[PDB]
Amino acid sequence: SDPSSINGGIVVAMTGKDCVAIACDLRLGSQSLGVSNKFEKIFHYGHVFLGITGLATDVTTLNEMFRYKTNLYKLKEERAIEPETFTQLVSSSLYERRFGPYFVGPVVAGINSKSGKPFIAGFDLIGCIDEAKDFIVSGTASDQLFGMCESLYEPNLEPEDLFETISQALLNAADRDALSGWGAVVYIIKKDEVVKRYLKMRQD
Amino acid sequence: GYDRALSIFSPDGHIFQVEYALEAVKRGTCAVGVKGKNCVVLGCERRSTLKLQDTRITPSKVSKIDSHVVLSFSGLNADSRILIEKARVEAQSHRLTLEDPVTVEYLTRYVAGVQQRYTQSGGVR
Amino acid sequence: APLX
Amino acid sequence: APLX
Amino acid sequence: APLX
Amino acid sequence: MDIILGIRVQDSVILASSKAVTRGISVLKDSDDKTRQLSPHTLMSFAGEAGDTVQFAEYIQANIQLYSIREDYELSPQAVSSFVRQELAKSIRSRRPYQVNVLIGGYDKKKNKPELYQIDYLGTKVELPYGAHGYSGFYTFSLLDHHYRPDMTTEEGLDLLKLCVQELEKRMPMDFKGVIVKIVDKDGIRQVDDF
Amino acid sequence: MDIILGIRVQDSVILASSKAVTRGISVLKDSDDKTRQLSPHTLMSFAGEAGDTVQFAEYIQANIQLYSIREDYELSPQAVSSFVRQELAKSIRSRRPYQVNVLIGGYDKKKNKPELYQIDYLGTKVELPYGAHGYSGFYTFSLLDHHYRPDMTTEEGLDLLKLCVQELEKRMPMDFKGVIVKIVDKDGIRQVDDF
Amino acid sequence: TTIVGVKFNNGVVIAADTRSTQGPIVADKNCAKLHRISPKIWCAGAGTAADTEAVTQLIGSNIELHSLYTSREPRVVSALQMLKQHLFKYQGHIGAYLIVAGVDPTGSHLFSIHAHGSTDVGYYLSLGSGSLAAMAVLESHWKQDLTKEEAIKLASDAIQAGIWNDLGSGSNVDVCVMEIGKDAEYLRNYLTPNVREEKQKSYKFPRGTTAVLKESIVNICD
Amino acid sequence: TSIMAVTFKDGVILGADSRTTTGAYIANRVTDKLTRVHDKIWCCRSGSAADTQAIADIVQYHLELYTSQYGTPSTETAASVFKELCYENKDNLTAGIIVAGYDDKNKGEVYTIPLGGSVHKLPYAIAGSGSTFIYGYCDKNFRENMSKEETVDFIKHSLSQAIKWDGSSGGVIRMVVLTAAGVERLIFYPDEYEQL
Amino acid sequence: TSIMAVTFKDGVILGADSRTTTGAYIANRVTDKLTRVHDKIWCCRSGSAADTQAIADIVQYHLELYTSQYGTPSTETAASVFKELCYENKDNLTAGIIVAGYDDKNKGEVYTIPLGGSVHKLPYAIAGSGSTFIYGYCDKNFRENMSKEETVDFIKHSLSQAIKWDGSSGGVIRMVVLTAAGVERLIFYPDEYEQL
Amino acid sequence: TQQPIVTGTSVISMKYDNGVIIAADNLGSYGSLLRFNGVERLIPVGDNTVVGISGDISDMQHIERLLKDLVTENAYDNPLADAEEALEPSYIFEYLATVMYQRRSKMNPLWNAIIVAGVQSNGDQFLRYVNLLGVTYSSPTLATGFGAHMANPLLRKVVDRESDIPKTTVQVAEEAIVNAMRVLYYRDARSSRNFSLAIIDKNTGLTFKKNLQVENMKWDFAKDIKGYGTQKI
Amino acid sequence: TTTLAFRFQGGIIVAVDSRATAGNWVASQTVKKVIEINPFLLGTMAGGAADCQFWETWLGSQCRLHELREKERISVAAASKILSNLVYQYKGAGLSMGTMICGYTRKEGPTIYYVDSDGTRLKGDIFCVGSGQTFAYGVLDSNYKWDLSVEDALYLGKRSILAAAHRDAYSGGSVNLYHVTEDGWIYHGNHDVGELFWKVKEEEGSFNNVIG
Amino acid sequence: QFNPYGDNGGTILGIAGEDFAVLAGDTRNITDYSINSRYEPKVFDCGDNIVMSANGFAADGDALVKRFKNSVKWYHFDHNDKKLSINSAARNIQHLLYGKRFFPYYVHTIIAGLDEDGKGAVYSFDPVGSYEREQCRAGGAAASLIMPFLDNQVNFKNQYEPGTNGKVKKPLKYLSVEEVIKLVRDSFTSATERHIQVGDGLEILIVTKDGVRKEFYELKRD
Ligand SMILES: [Cl-]
Ligand SMILES: [Cl-]
Ligand SMILES: [Mg+2]
Ligand SMILES: [Mg+2]
Ligand SMILES: [Mg+2]
Ligand SMILES: [Mg+2]
Repeated sequence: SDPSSINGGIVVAMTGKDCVAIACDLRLGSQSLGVSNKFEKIFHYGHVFLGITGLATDVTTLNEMFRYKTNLYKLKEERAIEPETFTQLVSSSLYERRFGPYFVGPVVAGINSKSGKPFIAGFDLIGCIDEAKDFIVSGTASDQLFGMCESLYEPNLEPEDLFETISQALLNAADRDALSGWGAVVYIIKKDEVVKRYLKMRQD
Repeated sequence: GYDRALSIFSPDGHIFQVEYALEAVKRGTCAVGVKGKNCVVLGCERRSTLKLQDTRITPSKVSKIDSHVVLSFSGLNADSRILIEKARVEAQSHRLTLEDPVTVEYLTRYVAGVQQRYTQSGGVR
Repeated sequence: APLX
Repeated sequence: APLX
Repeated sequence: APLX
Repeated sequence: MDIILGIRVQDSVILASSKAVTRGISVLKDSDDKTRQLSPHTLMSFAGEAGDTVQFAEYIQANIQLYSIREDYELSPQAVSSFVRQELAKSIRSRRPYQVNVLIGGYDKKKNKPELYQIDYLGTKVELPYGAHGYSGFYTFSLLDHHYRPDMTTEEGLDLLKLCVQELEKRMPMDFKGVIVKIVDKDGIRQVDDF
Repeated sequence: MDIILGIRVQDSVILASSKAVTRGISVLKDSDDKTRQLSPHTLMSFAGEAGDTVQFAEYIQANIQLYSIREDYELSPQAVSSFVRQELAKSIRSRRPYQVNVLIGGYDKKKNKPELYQIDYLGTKVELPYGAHGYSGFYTFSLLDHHYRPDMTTEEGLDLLKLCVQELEKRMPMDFKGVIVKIVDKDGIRQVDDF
Repeated sequence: TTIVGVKFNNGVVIAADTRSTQGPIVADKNCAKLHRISPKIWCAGAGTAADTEAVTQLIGSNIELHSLYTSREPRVVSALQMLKQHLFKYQGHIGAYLIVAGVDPTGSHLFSIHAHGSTDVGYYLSLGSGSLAAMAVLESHWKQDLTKEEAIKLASDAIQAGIWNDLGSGSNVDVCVMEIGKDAEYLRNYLTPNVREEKQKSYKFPRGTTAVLKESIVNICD
Repeated sequence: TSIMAVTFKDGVILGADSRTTTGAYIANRVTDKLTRVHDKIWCCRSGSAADTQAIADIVQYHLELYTSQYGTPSTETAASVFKELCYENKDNLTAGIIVAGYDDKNKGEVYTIPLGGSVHKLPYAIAGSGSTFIYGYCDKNFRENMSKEETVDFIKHSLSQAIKWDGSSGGVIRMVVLTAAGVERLIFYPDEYEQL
Repeated sequence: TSIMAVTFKDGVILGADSRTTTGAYIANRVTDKLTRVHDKIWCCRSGSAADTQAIADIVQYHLELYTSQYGTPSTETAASVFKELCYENKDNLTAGIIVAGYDDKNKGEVYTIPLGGSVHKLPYAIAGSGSTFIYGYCDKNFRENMSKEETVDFIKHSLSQAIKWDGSSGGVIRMVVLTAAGVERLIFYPDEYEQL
Repeated sequence: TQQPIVTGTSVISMKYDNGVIIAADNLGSYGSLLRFNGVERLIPVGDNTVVGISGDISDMQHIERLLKDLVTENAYDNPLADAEEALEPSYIFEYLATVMYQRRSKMNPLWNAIIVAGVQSNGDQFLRYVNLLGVTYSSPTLATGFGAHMANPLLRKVVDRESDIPKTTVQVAEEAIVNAMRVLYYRDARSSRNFSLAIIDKNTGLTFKKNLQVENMKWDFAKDIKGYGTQKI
Repeated sequence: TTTLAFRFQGGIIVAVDSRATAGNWVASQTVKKVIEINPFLLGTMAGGAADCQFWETWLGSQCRLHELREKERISVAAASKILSNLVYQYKGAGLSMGTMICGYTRKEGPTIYYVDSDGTRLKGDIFCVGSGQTFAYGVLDSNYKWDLSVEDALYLGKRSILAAAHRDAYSGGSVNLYHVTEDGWIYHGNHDVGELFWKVKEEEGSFNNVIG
Repeated sequence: QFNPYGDNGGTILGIAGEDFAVLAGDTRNITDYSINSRYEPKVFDCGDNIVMSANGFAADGDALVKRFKNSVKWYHFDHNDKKLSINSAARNIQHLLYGKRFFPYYVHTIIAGLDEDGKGAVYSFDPVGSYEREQCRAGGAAASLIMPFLDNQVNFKNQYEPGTNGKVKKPLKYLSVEEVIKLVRDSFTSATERHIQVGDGLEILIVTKDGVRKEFYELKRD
């Protein structure tokens, strides 16, 4: 009965040269029982990408909430929300539920359309913003992801190379976690093109 | 506890207490065992200086250790009861742990081992 | 119990 | 917590 | 002490 | 309550639900129908805490029927499942949450496709080819992983379902008194009387 | 373990014991014989804590068999039941007590009478015309109070027993996978293979 | 966390380390623990990270509105009063432990605030898990009438004591100097004594190492 | 804490140690526990630092508003406002407060308010964890109508012993003198009071 | 309990109240807490009545057997036997004991043995629940090499205050004087010591 | 299973070029009551070892008796008891470490944290720690209780690694120890002003200093501190 | 864990996974969960790793002492009962074991005994033990026949472990197969689930839930 | 209530080559958030070309190593100075650990050396005596960080031959002692960055047929 580890799952984000990458596993379970291998944890509002780990009901709820809020934002602002702004919105919304929080570990990723700067950020379940030049990790195999990323990561990787690094970070981390795996997805994000790749991994 | 070594070696290499125990066997009533092609027969002598006996209740010379094994003896009658009792207990203990009755060789090996132990234990004959 |  |  |  | 199963095949969704209602050391009923029709082409089965199950099911039923009358239109299975999920998601942070797990089987008339949704009491929604709640999954899922194919007929789905019930009747500790089976397809909802 | 029943009729004692062995959410076995022959005309059925049941039953079996060999004589059912009671009475104040409940069915050859004894894990002995342990009694006792007669035949006893099993199969929450039935009479112990 | 505050001649200086931890794991190796409440009032925060950020922003927002309303530059005692009354109301459930420092028309000030709402005044203060290591240094080397350059040295030395000796603290030293009559100078990564050494090997994979099942172009446009 | 207030011929004097504790760690060794609620009405704070600060601030606010409407409040009035807060919120407060003030009519007065929120008017009062060790000493040595110098010595010697035996008390001995002449602050350092 | 022992010029004096408590009920108002373990080695008992009685009886037995073989035991020896019992059985005992004796070589000696079973040789010792209230008073008033009359007054005044403030202490003040001259018992009643 | 009653606080120590220094205050606390003031918590063993003990004082006095008995036992049938076969610091430590671990393993610990400081026969500095759990470790600086949090940081500024030991004199080392004791008096609520200090040097031997006091304290700045925030007067 | 063993026309199949877990941490993927008690006897390991490993090796020493003393191979019944009587002595102390003693002898023929730490001892034809037992049972029960070929039976045991490895989070790594015959036990290789899953998916057409 | 266990942190790592084996471990010893020692070794040469480390609760760790070293000594006395093989040592250690099954040694034990064919061998144990031979094992506080990295770099997991459609794996090969030490050093520097209980120093014991060699490297001290 620990809300953050009932369903399982992981998300990782990385920066490269004029690009960003965000990746997640596909597992959704009920403790030991694997239930779904199609449960994607990454969503996007315009060009801003959000990954969410933790309690699956809250993952779904928050996606619906941030779709709601970014749609109203766009109608009133007459422009798409940027990653820096969206990061603040996520932080505010989570802290609003300070003493009854959503049991999640969100991760923002994207490129600012005006400046062209790659951006990533992470949060705890109550809104604390964790900004990083290199990488953000989240989920039931976060320890494993921290270990993989810290060793494998180098700065200014090209999109094609960055794909290999983030993929290997996620895969090998997921295989040391019982509650993560069962498939994986990787998003490679450039200034005005986004590629989505499903990875082949062991299915146990 | 009484500790005295009663069974000991003598200069000529004999253990007199074991040899004197054989003399008690020589005094006992005769017992014979013959095995055929599909059976074994145990015969036993009963001395006839005892008339007015009650053969219904008098201890029989041949004793069942289990339903498939028997034991007869020659020598001290009181001593034999102790061996028979231990043998019967081991027979049931074997069935309980191995889930199979004892072999005749195993049962013999147990009884003999008890007899041997009493030849080099302190305070016993 | 009795104390002192 | 701080006590006095 | 892991389980199996 | 206890056993609810669901299988989505080529042209239909099949729900199977146990008939037993047990309270203490007594089976009070052996013919209980653990399902409600939400709309002509949408069926919901349920299991969980006593009282909460039926109260929740009928509340959802009333709301979907209200929507149907207001708009003179049938909500899609996807739309119904999202509504149901949100109600459970609200419930989990209430003073006293609905402890109810559901399967929603529906046939989308606009897409001409069967759809099976699995939603637990936390508001955890997933679309699946086959689904279960409770301890049922621990036997059926592995069985369906092996024997299930996406292009199966309704008759093939029913045989696949018989195989699951047989396994549950063999290895489950409790007597659940068989199952009521219902099919959802283009022509609506009907019950299999001989199972 | 779970269901053990006993019925004493005119000329015999009938014991019925459930075949299921359940551990967790899995029925590990559906053909388990929950009984041991203590002597040619004495049978003991048992139920309770896993491990303790068989360990206790076999320990008693060994002791009665030892007695039989020593005296070349069969102990009466009354004598065996008293020995068993004392062992359980010792056990209840031990460091770790045997959590085992038993029925002892025997035919006394000296009296030419069947005898049924009910002993629980505390060492509570009673001689009864019919007996049960656990939740089984809550259904069967009232049924037997009505239909039981002291002059019944073995065949009438078996039909009376069928009526009890049918009631348990209807109202009990758990699937106990039927029963093994054994009869104890003047000619010894035999098993009914088709029940 | 290790945070300190030190008063000097014509103002005050605060400093902090830059490690944030979830359990034994270092989540962020270079977070910013120095917060701005107003231009010349700065805050160092320890404890629950979300609480310190949220409470500093809320009071910082209300201080700005108050400054506009009164046509006056905000005072440190106002930020102190608003923070303590907010924290007291929540009975310690908002886990914000703060060192507040700044300059205003009244002069230069240095305070600490605990989660339950108690405040303290001092010429030198330390909070966080490395406060004992820091306070040991402060108690050894502090004196009356410190210069600007002496106070910065003392403050950063106190943070270093925490960095090296406290497992909860690490990485870099941030500093902010608030002097009377001058603009406050925020010195981000004033010291960086924990640079990662060159790795022994490059783990850049040959392209094609990762097995792939499906590819697809994602539509981000309207 | 170790705190006390003592009435004398010319008025009243408040006394306190300067230690703040978080566990066995001294969070503040130069704390000021003698706090102004009005010009010549002060209080000694013991118990929770947060609770006693919050109370003192509210009382100061009440007495400032009192003064704006009805002029200078009596020491009894100040004690009443403290009581009202301590009594009505007894379940959520850990505050042992001594209220002391100087009127011209009533001269020096001391009111002690323990945990429950009861009020007790006394010639002198002692409170805090360290007070336990000086009940004997203070009872034997206190006299009514003492001089300023005698009262200062009485408080100095008393808190010196309280500090010596109580691990939760220490630092400097602060004092506040309340008379017709005005408000005087005194401080005494370890090197003086330890070797008394 | 309130108990103490004080060394002086001619030897040592033990002092105690006479109150035994079962809750708030006074089970015995005339208790004797000053206890002989040898001719001129006595002890003050505090804590559990049962535990301290059982210990004292065992010590008396040990010292009687010691005397039969090796002659008169030292006060240090008696304290050691107490310690051994209190230390080794610390988990099951609630006994705060002060040991006091008179040798001709060593004169008056006082050893205090708190709950843990540690031993502390001191010029004077105070113990029991009521001692807390007189740490200040006793520290300020104790002098070494006092006369018999001065030491009696010191103990009388000290226990008087302890009794005044401690609800768990009261009744009469018993004392036992240990000198070369012999063993003298003293008693002091409420009407005398209350109005000191 | 125990609970400590009468307790002693921090013991602090460090290595220098020719030997080791160790110190501890003279207080025996009884909860919050500062009960006993004449308690010696440094105990010399021979002329080459000093054992500093914190925690339960009744258990400390037991350990005193064990060390006392160890000296007696070592002298038995030993013509070289005051020479080659004298008790080394390493022997004394291993004995205590054995006892501490055995007692924790019987769920009846000696409720203490112990630091054994000394000089070996070959001139090597010895400094090692052991506690109620039987945990042992060595370092250029070692401290118990609050000393671990406040003293170690200060002592590590002088001797941060092994190579700093030859560069540290007895004058500099003692100055750091005395400074650390002052900081502990400022900040530890169960500390006293009075303390003992011992130096074990490979040339000048064992120097035991009693009745030392913390001095040169800074308190004057307290007069300027008024109120807890907004208070002017 | 997931372990199984079943009896059939050609003897006994024994199949196990190879995963060890400390909570949600995957400790190992290469654990030997079949203990080679002796060339004729196999023990399976589920529950406490140490408990199983220690006491089943110990069991092997007791079986060796039996054949030295009795000049004859121990029976499967007697071997299983040594273990069950041992754990029963420890009952309540906190041992955790779910084992299966499998072997072939002349007098008994192919025999399987289930033995666990609360003292249960059961003779039976089919058993699945472990946190993924239910997943293994499903495939095994719905596909078992006494007349299975040695080839087919080997696959079913392998396929059953794979089913559990896939669904149970605490089962995985690789499959270890054994065949037990009169002549003794024969090892049938270590099969990594990494490659085995995709191989089975493609060739069998099963596992449609998974993104291919 | 008295708690007989504690956590002394630190992390260890064992890798086996073709004709060699390494057992590495950091030299930091901790309790809670404090550092006890920056250099307290916990990897030991036990004789007979066996190196050992028992990480977790240090008191239990030292006791176990002490008992095993003593076991090696008596093995010589009782069996005519016969060399204790690594497999025999492993089985012996199981009985040492399981002997305290109901009051366990709170340690993860790893030993390394050469098998009887001269090939590199690493054995790893759970607290109660379950053991297994492996090419690769990380233990202790940062095991979760290091282990998945080794799976990827030593055993080449999730790595496929470029251009082969993820059909053919990258094939396993033995690593040289130079390559292994690179992986050890990078593993520990990464663990030092992200785990607070890991740092100060790294000590590596290398075992070949010639004997046991040592290497030491500095780690970050924050
Ligand atoms: Cl304050
Ligand atoms: Cl008494
Ligand atoms: Mg996985
Ligand atoms: Mg799995
Ligand atoms: Mg003090
Ligand atoms: Mg580190």
